[PDB]
Amino acid sequence: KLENLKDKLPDIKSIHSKLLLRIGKLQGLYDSVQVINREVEGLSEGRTS
Amino acid sequence: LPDLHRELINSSIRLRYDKYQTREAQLLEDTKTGRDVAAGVQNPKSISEYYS
Repeated sequence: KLENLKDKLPDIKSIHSKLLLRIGKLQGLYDSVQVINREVEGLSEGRTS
Repeated sequence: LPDLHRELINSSIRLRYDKYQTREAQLLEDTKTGRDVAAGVQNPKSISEYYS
């Protein structure tokens, strides 16, 4: 079983990449909030509209 | 009787000699560690890729 591992490298690889994508999206989501909060501050500090 | 007497002793002596020899052989076999058996694997590249 240790001899033949070229045949089992793909599947794990897939999961790895998939996991990466998920992180990306989540990161993006946080970035999104960090803009809208900022815009709300705009409304609080005086008038800027 | 005496023919069987001086045959039983030979058989028993030989039996104990083999018992000693097989104890020795087993103890010699048990010292081979895993790395010795695993040094002969063909392609390390795929293995390293796997573990990384």
